Amino acid sequence: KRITEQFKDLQSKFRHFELVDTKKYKEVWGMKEADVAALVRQLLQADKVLHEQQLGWDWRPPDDRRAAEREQEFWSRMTHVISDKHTRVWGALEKQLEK
Amino acid sequence: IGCQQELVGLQNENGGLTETLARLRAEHTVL
Amino acid sequence: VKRAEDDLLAARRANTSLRADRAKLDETISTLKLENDMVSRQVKGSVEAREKALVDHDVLALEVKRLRDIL
Amino acid sequence: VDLESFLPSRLLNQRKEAAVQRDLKAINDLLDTAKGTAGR
Amino acid sequence: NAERQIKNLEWENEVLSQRFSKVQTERDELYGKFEASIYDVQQKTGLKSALLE
Amino acid sequence: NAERQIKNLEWENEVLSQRFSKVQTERDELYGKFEASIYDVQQKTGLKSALLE
Amino acid sequence: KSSMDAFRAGQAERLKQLSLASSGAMETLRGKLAVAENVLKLAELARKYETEQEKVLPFWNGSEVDEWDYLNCFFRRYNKAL
Amino acid sequence: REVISIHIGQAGIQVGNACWELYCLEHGIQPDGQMPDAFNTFFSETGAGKHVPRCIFLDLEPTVVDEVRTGTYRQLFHPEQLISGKEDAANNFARGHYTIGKEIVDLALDRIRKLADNCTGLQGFLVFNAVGGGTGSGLGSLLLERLSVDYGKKSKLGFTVYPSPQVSTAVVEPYNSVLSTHSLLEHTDVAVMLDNEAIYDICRRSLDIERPTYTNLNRLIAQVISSLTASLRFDGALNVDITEFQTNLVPYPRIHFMLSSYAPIISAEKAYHEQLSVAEITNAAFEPASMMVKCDPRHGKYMACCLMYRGDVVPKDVNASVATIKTKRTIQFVDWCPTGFKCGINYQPPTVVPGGDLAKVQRAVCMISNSTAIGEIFSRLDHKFDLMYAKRAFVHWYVGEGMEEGEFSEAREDLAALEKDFEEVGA
Ligand SMILES: Nc1nc2c(ncn2[C@@H]2O[C@H](COP(=O)(O)OP(=O)(O)OP(=O)(O)O)[C@@H](O)[C@H]2O)c(=O)[nH]1
Ligand SMILES: [Mg+2]
Repeated sequence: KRITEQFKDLQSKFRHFELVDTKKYKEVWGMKEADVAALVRQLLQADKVLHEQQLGWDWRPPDDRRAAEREQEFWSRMTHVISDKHTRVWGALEKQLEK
Repeated sequence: IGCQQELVGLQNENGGLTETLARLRAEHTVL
Repeated sequence: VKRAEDDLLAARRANTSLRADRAKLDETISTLKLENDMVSRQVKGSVEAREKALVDHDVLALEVKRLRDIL
Repeated sequence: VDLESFLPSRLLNQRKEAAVQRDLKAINDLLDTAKGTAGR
Repeated sequence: NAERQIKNLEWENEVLSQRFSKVQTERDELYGKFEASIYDVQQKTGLKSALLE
Repeated sequence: NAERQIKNLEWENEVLSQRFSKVQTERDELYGKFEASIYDVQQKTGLKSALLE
Repeated sequence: KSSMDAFRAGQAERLKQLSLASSGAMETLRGKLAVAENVLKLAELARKYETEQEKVLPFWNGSEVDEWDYLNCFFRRYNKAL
Repeated sequence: REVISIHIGQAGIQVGNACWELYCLEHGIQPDGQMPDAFNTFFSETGAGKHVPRCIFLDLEPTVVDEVRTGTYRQLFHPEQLISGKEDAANNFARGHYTIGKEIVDLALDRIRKLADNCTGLQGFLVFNAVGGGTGSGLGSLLLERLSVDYGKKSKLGFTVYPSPQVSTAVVEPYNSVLSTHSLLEHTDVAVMLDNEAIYDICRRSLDIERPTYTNLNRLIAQVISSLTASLRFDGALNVDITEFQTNLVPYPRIHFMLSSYAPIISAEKAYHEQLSVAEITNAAFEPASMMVKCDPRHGKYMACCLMYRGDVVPKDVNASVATIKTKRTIQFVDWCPTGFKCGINYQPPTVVPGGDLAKVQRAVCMISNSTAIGEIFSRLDHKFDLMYAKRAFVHWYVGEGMEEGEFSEAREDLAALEKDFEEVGA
C-alpha cells in the first residue's frame, strides 16, 4: 500500500512539476526579452541623437534544438543591431570631443 | 685513457643538461 | 694525464651542479602544475556559483515584476 | 596671411617592454620545440 | 595512453592560447594607432581647406 | 570519457590554429598597408584641395 | 523516477544556458550604452563654452556615409575653434 | 594595524639595532621582553608578559649577526629570524643577486610570509638597506621584486641609504647604486632617502660633535622612524597613516623619492636656553642644512611636504607656522598644488634614549617632502658611474659573476629617463 500511494503521488508530482517549470521558463524569457528590447530602444535613441546633432547628416532605423537556434538568432540580432562601424565612430568621437 | 672516454660521456650529458635546463626555464615562465 | 684527470674532476663538479639545478627546477615545476590544476578547479567552482546566482537573480526579478503588475 | 604664418607645426603633419620581450622569447622557444617534436 | 594524450594536448593548447592572447592585444593597439593617424591626417586636410576658404 | 576529451581538445587545437594563422596574416598585411593607406585619403581630399588652391 | 529526474535536469540546464547567454548579451549592450552616455555628457559639457555663433551654426558659415569622411562637419567646427 | 620590518645588510641591521632599542624604550618593554594595544604594530604578545618583534634581520656575513645574537638583545628576537648566509656578497651586485642571492631568499620569504600570517591586519612593509654595496643593493632588489610579485598591493617603504656625493667608502657603489635603482624605482612604493654626510654635518652643527661614529647616525635615524610610525600606535588630533602618506606624497607613479628632516635635533645643554616652541621648530625643520640628505632644496621646487608633530602641539600654531612658511620667499612650491602640506599631530612626547645625545624635549617635528631637488643627486651618480663605465673598469668581476651588458645598458637608460622625468615635471 505504501508503494502504491507513493506511485500515485509521484504521478501527480510529475504533472505539477511539468506545468510549473514550463510556465516559469516561458515567463522569465518573456520578461527578460522585454527588458533587452527596452535597452535596445534606448541605444537606438542615443544613436539618433548623436547622428542628428553632431555628425550624422542622415539617420535610418533598422527593420525590427529549434528553440536553441531561435534564441541564438535573437541574441545575435539584438547585439548586432549596432555595428562595429558605429562603435568605432563613438570611440573616435569621444576622443575628439575630449581634445 | 678510458678516463678520456668517461670524460667525453660527461661532456655529452653536460650538453644535454644545458638544453634541458633551457627547456625548464621556458616551462617555468609559461606555467 | 693529470690534465685529463683535472678536466674530469671539473666535468664532474659541473655535472653535479647542473643536476642540482635541474632537480630544483623540476620540483618547482611540479608544485606549479599542482597549483595550476587546483586553481582551475576553484575557478570552475566559481563559475558554477556565478551561474546559480544569476538564475536566482532573474527569479527574483520575475517576482518583483509580478508584484509591480499587481500594484 | 599672418594667421597662416602663425603655427605651421600643427598645420602640417623601459622595463615592462624588456619583461614582455623575455616572456615572448621563452614562449617562442617553447613553440619552436613543440612543432619540432610534432613534425618529428 | 589516453591520459598521456590528455596531458600533451592540454599543455600545447595552453601555450598556443597564450600566444593568441598576446598577438590579439598588440594587434588591437596597432589598429588603434592606425585609426588615430588617419583621423589626424583628415583633420589636417580639413584645416587646410578652411584656411583656403 | 577519454575519447570525448581527445576529440574536443583536438577540435579546439585545430580551430585556434587557423585563428592564430589568420590573425598573423592580418598583422602582416596591416604592417604593409599602414604607410600606403594614409596617402590614399590625402588624395581623396586632394582633388578639392587642388581646386581651392 | 528516472523520467522525473531526466526531465527536471533538462529544464534546469536550459534555464542555466538561457540565463548565462542573456546576461552576457546585456553586459555588452550596457557597455555600449555607457560609452554612448559618456559621449553625450562630454558633448553637453563642451557646448557650454561655445559662442552663440557656433551654438546655432556648428556646421558651416546624399548616399550612405563612409567611416573615413564620417566626421567632417565636426572637424570643421574643431578647425573654427583652432 | 601592524607593519613588518625587514633589515638587509650591515647598514640596515645596524640601524635596526638602535630602532628596536628605541621601540622597547617607547613601549616600556624590558630588553628580555617583559613589562612589569599601543605596541601591537611592532610586537606580538605571548607567554607570561612576553613580546617579540615583527622583524627579520638577514645578512650574508654572520660576523655582524652574531653581534645581535649575543649582545643583550638575544632574548628579544625570535632565534630564527636572525638569518645568516655563508660569505659576504663582497660589494658585488652579481654575487648578491645571482650567485648567492638565489639561496637565502627562499628561507627569507618563507619566514616573511609566516610573520605576515601571524600579523593581524597587514598595513605595510618597511625595508632597511644601503645601495652602497652588493649585500644591500642586489639582495634587497631581488627580495623586493619577490615581495612585489607575491603580495603586490600592500605598501612598501624603502628607507634607503645612498652614497654621499664625495664622502664615499666603497669604490664600486656607483655601479651598485645604478644597478639597484632598477628595482628601487619600479618595485617599492615610497622611498625615504638618507645620506651619511648630511647626518655628519647635522650632528657637527647642532649636536656639536666633530667625530661622530655610526651610533649617532643610527640613533637619529631610529628617531625619524619612530616619529614616522607614532601615528599608527598612539592617539592624536590628526592621525596620519601609511595610506595617507601614499595618497598625499606621490603625485605621479614614478616620482617617489622623499627627503627627511627632524627638529629639534638639539643637545642637552642648549635645550633649556634655546626655546623650542612650534612657531620656531617648524622653521628649523625647513632650512637646507637640516635635511637628512646632502641636497640643496633651493636648486629646485617643493612638490608636497608632510609634517608630523609629536608631543605638546595645538593645531592652531601649526596653521600659523605653515602660513609663515608659505609667505616666506627663500622657498618656492611647485605651481601645481596650492594645498602643499600634510599636517599631522600625535600625543606621545619624543622618547629619549638614556645615555643618548638628544634631550628630553617636550615636542618634535619630522618632515618628509617630495621635491625636484634630487635630480642633482641622480645626475651626479649617473655621471660618476658613466665615467668609470667608459674604460670598462671593474666590469670583469660582474661579467664573471653573472652580468653581461644588458643590465648596464638598461640601468643607464633608465636613470637617464628618470632624470628627464624629473626635469619635465619641474616646470
Ligand atoms: N647610516 C649608516 N650607514 C652605514 C652604516 N654602515 C655602513 N653604512 C653604509 O653602507 C655602505 C657600505 O655598507 P654596506 O654596503 O651596506 O655593507 P653590507 O650591508 O654588508 O653590504 P655589502 O658591503 O655589499 O656586503 C657605506 O657607504 C655606508 O654609507 C651605519 O652604521 N649607519
Ligand atoms: Mg657586507
